[PDB]
Amino acid sequence: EDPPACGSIVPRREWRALASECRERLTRPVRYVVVSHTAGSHCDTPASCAQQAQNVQSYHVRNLGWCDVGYNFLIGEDGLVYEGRGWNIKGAHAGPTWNPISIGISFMGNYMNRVPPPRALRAAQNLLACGVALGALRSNYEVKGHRDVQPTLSPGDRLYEIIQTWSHYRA
Amino acid sequence: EDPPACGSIVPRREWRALASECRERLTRPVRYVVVSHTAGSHCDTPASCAQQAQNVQSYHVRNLGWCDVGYNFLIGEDGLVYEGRGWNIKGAHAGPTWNPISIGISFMGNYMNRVPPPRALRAAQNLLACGVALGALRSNYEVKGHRDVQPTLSPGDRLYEIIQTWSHYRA
Amino acid sequence: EDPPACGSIVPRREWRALASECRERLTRPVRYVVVSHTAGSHCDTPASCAQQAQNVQSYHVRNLGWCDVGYNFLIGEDGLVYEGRGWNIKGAHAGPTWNPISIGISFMGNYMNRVPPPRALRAAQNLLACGVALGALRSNYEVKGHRDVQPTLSPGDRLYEIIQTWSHYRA
Amino acid sequence: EDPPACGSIVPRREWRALASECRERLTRPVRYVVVSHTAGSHCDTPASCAQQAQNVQSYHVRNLGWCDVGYNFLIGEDGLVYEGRGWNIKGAHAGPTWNPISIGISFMGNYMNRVPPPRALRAAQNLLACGVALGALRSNYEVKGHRDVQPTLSPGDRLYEIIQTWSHYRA
Ligand SMILES: C[C@@H]1O[C@@H](O)[C@H](O)[C@H](O)[C@H]1O
Ligand SMILES: C[C@@H]1O[C@@H](O)[C@H](O)[C@H](O)[C@H]1O
Repeated sequence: EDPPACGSIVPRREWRALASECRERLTRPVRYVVVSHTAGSHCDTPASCAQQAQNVQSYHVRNLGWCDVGYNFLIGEDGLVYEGRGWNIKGAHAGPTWNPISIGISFMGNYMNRVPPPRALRAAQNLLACGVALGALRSNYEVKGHRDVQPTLSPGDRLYEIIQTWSHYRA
Repeated sequence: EDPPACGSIVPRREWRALASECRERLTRPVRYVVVSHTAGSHCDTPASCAQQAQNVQSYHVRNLGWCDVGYNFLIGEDGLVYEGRGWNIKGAHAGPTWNPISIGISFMGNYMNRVPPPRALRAAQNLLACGVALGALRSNYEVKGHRDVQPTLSPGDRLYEIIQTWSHYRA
Repeated sequence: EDPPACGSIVPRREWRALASECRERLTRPVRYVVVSHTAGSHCDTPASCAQQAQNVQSYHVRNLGWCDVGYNFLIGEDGLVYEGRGWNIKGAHAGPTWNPISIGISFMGNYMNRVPPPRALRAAQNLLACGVALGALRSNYEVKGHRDVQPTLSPGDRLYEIIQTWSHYRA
Repeated sequence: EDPPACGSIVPRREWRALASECRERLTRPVRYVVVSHTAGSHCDTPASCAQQAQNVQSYHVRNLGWCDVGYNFLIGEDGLVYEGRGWNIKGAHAGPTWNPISIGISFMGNYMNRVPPPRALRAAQNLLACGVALGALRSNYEVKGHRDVQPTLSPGDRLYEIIQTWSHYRA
């Protein structure tokens, strides 16, 4: 029961998401953070990004039949963090061997030959710090690239190149 | 990484702020937090809100002749916190009585007949948390409305209405 | 494909290890072997050793917050070999440079001024034969002392004198 | 504040160190300090201590092939602090997770069953004080024992008790 200053996330209700049907739990504290991109359209306004959020979720629920948006958190170029499955629920984002032991945050857009705006990157790092503050992540958490845990170009050449310079990125 | 979980603050360099020339320091740790509103135009996108912060500052500088924008921090309806004088430079937002002992945060726009979006209110409270963590604010910091410390209509009926709701608000 | 049996290794399950969280893997055939000691208290029975193994691991994962006991294997004076991270998962025993290119077997005890029993040396020398037969080690693997790659007394003077004698030892 | 303020540190060239080859930089203000012990022999004269520093260095340099002695600063029982790689160069003293966010100070000697002389203990505190005065160390910095972040007997049972008494110790 000790929260030492977290960070500000846009609530599910706010971006008008569909109700989650997920019930599987992620045992705290989490050791790995897997970064990826949605390979979708980017948005740079709280308005546009709220929409982007649902398109991704509806695509995961309505078409892939998952219980909720696959990622735990979403990052927008508007500089806000959109709440996915959150800290407590296991998500579907990086394969069966990795989904149970990691939090998956995904930047909204296709960063293969484009870079996230400084605020996007800030929001993401800040988010992780809150994680450690809340104890959802261990202090020695490890940030891994999506392409480091499975065959995919995600999170995109330019964004990947960037997260490799992060304090907690492990080979 | 500005020390702990400091809820993504937009740097001076990012909103193209004029160089500050103030040099009166703030006696750490501060006890009060005065809230206000610029009573100017409100903005709802990072793009528009950076352009607005610029307007506010150039006005305090080019026209009023102050060493820099008067507030320590500016909050946008874009749900982002814009760096002003910061946690260490004494502001110019609530008179000679309160400037040297409180931190000043202003919401961009006029909140007499308008209400700030939740993402903005969220950004502010999240800003104060990072305040304590940093040691710039007393864990037992008290929030006052601009009205409470100076004869002014700011922070606008509607917004003042809400800050009284804050657990740290005093009379 | 015709044996090769050399697996006289006590399984993690058998000494009641904690669930490992480690996921990075070594590439067969591993070229180097780094011998170290735990600088702790020794054990000369299958009972006291399973105890000591739980201890070393308890320290690594509970105090150091590591994904699992850092060694790949642990040799006891009871003449047995205790499965640590095994032949496939990169251990954490000699640093960022050697961890990826080697396997770390560690003698449970402090041999600064003691020589391990002949049955422990045998167990170790024997374990290495395994690696070769299974293909986990290059037939021409090189043995290095812990102090040879890191600032430490490990594996102890007496034991170090011994390993310098080994045929696969190398500069 | 007020100057000059710092302590008495024996310059690198005074103990005739070999030219550092390290280029990786630390980011001040540093948050953590890791106390360790060379585990080797002690010295009680500027004469023998200046010699010791070299032994340690040559060992980390030509035996391990490192860019310089692993520690940022070395403490001698002569009552002096020997400059290691200093306040700005990342050292190699406590693993890849701590080297980038800490300053490594090592007491030359072995303190498993030997306490350091008051002189040594003062040199160490003065150093840290001087580190805060210089903006090299964060004011609320935290101290940790080598063994708290890595598998090692260091800094020695005796010293470990001594530092666990410090106002900045936090494990
Ligand atoms: C072609 C493929 O398309 C999507 O799955 C992503 O953008 C991925 O990164 C890219 O490699
Ligand atoms: C007195 C003060 O003047 C300006 O700052 C604005 O009009 C504000 O709303 C008003 O309260």
